[PDB]
Amino acid sequence: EWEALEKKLAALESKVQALEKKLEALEHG
Amino acid sequence: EWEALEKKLAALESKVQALEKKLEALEHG
Amino acid sequence: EWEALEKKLAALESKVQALEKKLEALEHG
Ligand SMILES: [Cl-]
Ligand SMILES: [Cl-]
Ligand SMILES: [Cl-]
Ligand SMILES: [Zn+2]
Ligand SMILES: [Zn+2]
Ligand SMILES: [Zn+2]
Ligand SMILES: [Zn+2]
Repeated sequence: EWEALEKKLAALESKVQALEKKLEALEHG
Repeated sequence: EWEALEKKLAALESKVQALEKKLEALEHG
Repeated sequence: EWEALEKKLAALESKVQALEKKLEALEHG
């Protein structure tokens, strides 16, 4: 259970970073 | 508290999926 | 470890509010 919760948080952290990257590209590119 | 944390992570998941789909729309005009 | 997860979760909540707002702006030019 603990490992699943860490994995999910880690995955969410990567998804925000991907989304901010893409937003910046759309705004400025 | 564990259960509150899991709900919060599920909320966050629902919100980044929504935002991903929004960004996609923006990418296509 | 638990405390750290909670702080990371709060951080992420702030980040997705920020990105939600930014995306609302970009949607409207
Ligand atoms: Cl566990
Ligand atoms: Cl595309
Ligand atoms: Cl702890
Ligand atoms: Zn596509
Ligand atoms: Zn496409
Ligand atoms: Zn709106
Ligand atoms: Zn509008």
